[PDB]
Amino acid sequence: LVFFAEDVGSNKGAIIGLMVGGV
Amino acid sequence: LVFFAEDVGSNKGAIIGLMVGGV
Amino acid sequence: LVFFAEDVGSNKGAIIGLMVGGV
Amino acid sequence: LVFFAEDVGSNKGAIIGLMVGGV
Amino acid sequence: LVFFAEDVGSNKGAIIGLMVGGV
Amino acid sequence: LVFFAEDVGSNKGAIIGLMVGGV
Amino acid sequence: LVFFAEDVGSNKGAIIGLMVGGV
Amino acid sequence: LVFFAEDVGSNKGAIIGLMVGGV
Amino acid sequence: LVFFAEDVGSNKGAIIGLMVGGV
Amino acid sequence: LVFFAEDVGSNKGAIIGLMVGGV
Amino acid sequence: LVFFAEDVGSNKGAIIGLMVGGV
Amino acid sequence: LVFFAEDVGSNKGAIIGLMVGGV
Amino acid sequence: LVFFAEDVGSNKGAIIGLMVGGV
Amino acid sequence: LVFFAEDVGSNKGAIIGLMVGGV
Amino acid sequence: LVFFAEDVGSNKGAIIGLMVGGV
Amino acid sequence: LVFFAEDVGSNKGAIIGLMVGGV
Amino acid sequence: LVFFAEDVGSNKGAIIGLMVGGV
Amino acid sequence: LVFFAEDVGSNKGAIIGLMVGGV
Amino acid sequence: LVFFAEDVGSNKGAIIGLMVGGV
Amino acid sequence: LVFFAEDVGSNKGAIIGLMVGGV
Amino acid sequence: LVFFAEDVGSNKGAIIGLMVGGV
Amino acid sequence: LVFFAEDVGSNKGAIIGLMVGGV
Amino acid sequence: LVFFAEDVGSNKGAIIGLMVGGV
Amino acid sequence: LVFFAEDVGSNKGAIIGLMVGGV
Amino acid sequence: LVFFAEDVGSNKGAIIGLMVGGV
Amino acid sequence: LVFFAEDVGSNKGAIIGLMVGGV
Amino acid sequence: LVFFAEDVGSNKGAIIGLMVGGV
Amino acid sequence: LVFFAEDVGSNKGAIIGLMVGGV
Amino acid sequence: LVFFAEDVGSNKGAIIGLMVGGV
Amino acid sequence: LVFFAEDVGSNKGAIIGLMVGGV
Amino acid sequence: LVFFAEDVGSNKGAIIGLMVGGV
Amino acid sequence: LVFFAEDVGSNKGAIIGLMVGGV
Amino acid sequence: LVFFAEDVGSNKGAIIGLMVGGV
Amino acid sequence: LVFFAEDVGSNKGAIIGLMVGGV
Amino acid sequence: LVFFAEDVGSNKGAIIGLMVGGV
Amino acid sequence: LVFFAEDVGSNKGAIIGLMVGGV
Amino acid sequence: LVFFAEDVGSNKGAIIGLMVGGV
Amino acid sequence: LVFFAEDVGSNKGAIIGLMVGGV
Amino acid sequence: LVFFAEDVGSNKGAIIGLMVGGV
Repeated sequence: LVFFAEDVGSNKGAIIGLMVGGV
Repeated sequence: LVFFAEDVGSNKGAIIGLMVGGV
Repeated sequence: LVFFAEDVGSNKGAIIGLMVGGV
Repeated sequence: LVFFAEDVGSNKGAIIGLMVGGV
Repeated sequence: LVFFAEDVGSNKGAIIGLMVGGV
Repeated sequence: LVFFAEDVGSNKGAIIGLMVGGV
Repeated sequence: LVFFAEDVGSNKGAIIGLMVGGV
Repeated sequence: LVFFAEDVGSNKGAIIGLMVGGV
Repeated sequence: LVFFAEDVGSNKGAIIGLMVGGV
Repeated sequence: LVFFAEDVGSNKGAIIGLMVGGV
Repeated sequence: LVFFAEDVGSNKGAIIGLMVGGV
Repeated sequence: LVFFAEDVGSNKGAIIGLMVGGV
Repeated sequence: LVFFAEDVGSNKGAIIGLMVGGV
Repeated sequence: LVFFAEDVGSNKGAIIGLMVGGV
Repeated sequence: LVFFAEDVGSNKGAIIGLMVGGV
Repeated sequence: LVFFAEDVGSNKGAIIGLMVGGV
Repeated sequence: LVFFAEDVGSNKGAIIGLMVGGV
Repeated sequence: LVFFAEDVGSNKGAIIGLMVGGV
Repeated sequence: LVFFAEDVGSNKGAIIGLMVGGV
Repeated sequence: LVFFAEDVGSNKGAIIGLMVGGV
Repeated sequence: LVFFAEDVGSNKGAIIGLMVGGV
Repeated sequence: LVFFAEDVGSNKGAIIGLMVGGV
Repeated sequence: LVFFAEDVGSNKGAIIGLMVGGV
Repeated sequence: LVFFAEDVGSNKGAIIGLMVGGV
Repeated sequence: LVFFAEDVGSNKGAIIGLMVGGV
Repeated sequence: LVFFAEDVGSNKGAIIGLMVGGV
Repeated sequence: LVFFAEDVGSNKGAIIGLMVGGV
Repeated sequence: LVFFAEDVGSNKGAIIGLMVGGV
Repeated sequence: LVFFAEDVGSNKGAIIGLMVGGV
Repeated sequence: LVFFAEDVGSNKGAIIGLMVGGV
Repeated sequence: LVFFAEDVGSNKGAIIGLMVGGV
Repeated sequence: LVFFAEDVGSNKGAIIGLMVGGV
Repeated sequence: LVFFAEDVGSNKGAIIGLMVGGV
Repeated sequence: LVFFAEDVGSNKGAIIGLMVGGV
Repeated sequence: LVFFAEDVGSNKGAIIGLMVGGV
Repeated sequence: LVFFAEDVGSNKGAIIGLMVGGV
Repeated sequence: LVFFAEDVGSNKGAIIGLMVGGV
Repeated sequence: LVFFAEDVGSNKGAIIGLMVGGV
Repeated sequence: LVFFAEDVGSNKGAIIGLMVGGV
């Protein structure tokens, strides 16, 4: 019996695929 | 018996595909 | 028996496809 | 028996396709 | 038996195709 | 047996195709 | 047997094609 | 057997083609 | 057998082609 | 057998072609 | 000095409010 | 000084409120 | 000083309220 | 000095509010 | 000096608000 | 001196707000 | 001197806000 | 001197906000 | 002297924000 | 009996796929 | 002299933000 | 009895796939 | 003299932010 | 009885897959 | 003279941020 | 009875897969 | 003279940030 | 003269940041 | 009775898989 | 003259940062 | 009774798998 | 003349930073 | 009674697997 | 003339930084 | 009663597995 | 003339930095 | 003429830096 | 009563498994 | 002429730096 109590696989922060930052 | 209690795979934060930031 | 209780795959935050931010 | 209780794949937040923000 | 109880694929928030914001 | 109980693919929020906001 | 109970593809909110807002 | 019970593709809200709002 | 029960493609709300609102 | 029960393509609300509202 | 030279917010193409196309 | 030179909010194309095309 | 030079909100094309085209 | 040379926010293509296409 | 030479925020293609395509 | 030569924020392709495709 | 030669932030392909595809 | 020769931040492919594909 | 010859930050492939695929 | 009390596999921080930072 | 000859930061493949695949 | 009290496999910090930093 | 001949920081394969695969 | 009190396998710091730093 | 002949920092394979695979 | 009091297998520092640093 | 002939820092295989695999 | 003939610092295999495998 | 008081197997420092440093 | 003929510093096998395997 | 008071098997310093340093 | 014929500093096997295996 | 007071098996210094240093 | 014929400093076996195995 | 007061089996210095130093 | 025929300084077996095995 | 025929300085067995084995 | 006051079996200096130093 | 036929300085057995075995 493995009752999950809170979220599973949720994104509460940030995800970026591809970041490009020239100056 | 694996009752999920809260969200699964929800986005509560942020997702970006492709970020480009020249100055 | 895997009754989902709350949302699954919902977007409660933000999604951006492609962000471009020159100055 | 996998009765979904709340929304699935709903957008409760925001989706943007392509964001462009020069100054 | 996978009875959906609430909405599926509904937009309760916002969708934008293409956002452009010069100043 | 997958009886949908509420709306499917309804827009209860907002959709914009193309937003342009100069100042 | 997939009896739809409520609306499908209805617009209960707002749709805009192209929004332009200079000041 | 997919008996639609309520409206399909009805507009109960608002549709705008092209909105222009200078000040 | 897909008997439509209520309206299909009816406008119960509002449609605008082109809105222009200077001040 | 797709017997339509109520109206199809009827306007029960409002349609405007082109709205112009200066002040 | 932001002199607009050509049209602003003109429709040179097509706008449809609600399109329904059964066969 | 924002002198508009040509038309603003003119319809040079086509606007349709509600199109229904069974065959 | 925002002198409009040409037409504003004129219809030079076509407007249709409700188009129905069975065959 | 940001003189716009051609159109801004013009529709040279197509806009549809809500498209429904059963067969 | 940021003279825009061609169109800004014009729709030369297509925009759809909400597409529904059962068969 | 950042003279834009061609279009900025134009849609030459396609934008869809919400696509629903049951069979 | 950063003269942009071609398009910036144009959509030459496709954007979808929310895609739902049951069978 | 950083003259951009071709497109910057253009979408020549595809962007999807939220994809849901039950069977 | 860092002349960019081809595209920068263009999407020639595919971007998905959030993919959900139950069976 | 292995009841999970808090989140499992949630992102509370940051994820980047591919970071590129020339100067 | 660091002339970039081909693309920089382009997506020629695929990006996914958050993938969820129950069965 | 191995009750997990706090998070398991959560990212509270940072993850980068591939970092490239020329100067 | 460090002329880059082919792509730099391009994604020709695949990027996933967060993958969740229960069965 | 091996009750875990705090996190297990959490990332509170940093993870990099592949770091490349020419000058 | 350190002419790079092929790609630098390109992803020709796969990147995953966070993988979670219960059964 | 081997109650773990603090973290087990957590990364509070740094992990790098493959570091390459030419000059 | 240190001409690089093939790729440098490319990912032709696989990178995972954080893998969690309970059963 | 130290001409590199094949790849340098490429990942042709696999990299994992943090692996956690309870049963 | 072997109660662990602080961390076990935590990384509070640094781990590198493969370091390559030509000059 | 120290011409490298094959790969240098490539990963053709496997790298793991931190492995944790309770049962 | 062998109560461990501080860390066991923690890395507070540095670990390198394979170091290669040509000049 | 010290021509290297095969790989130098390549990982064809396995590298682990920190292995922890309680039972 | 053999209470360990400080760390056991901790790395406060440095570990290298395989060091290779040609010149 | 000291031509190396096969690999130098390659890992064809296994490297572990720090192994901890309580029971 | 053999209370250990300070570290046991800690590495405060350096460990190398295999050192190879041609010139 | 001291041609090395096979590997030099390769690890075909196993290397461990620090092994700790309580029971 | 001192041609080495097989391996030199290879590890075909095992190396341990520091072994600690309490019971 | 054999209370150990300082470290036991600690490495405060250096350990090398296998050293190979051709010239 | 002192042709070495088999291995020189290879470890086919075992090497331990520092062994500590209390009970």
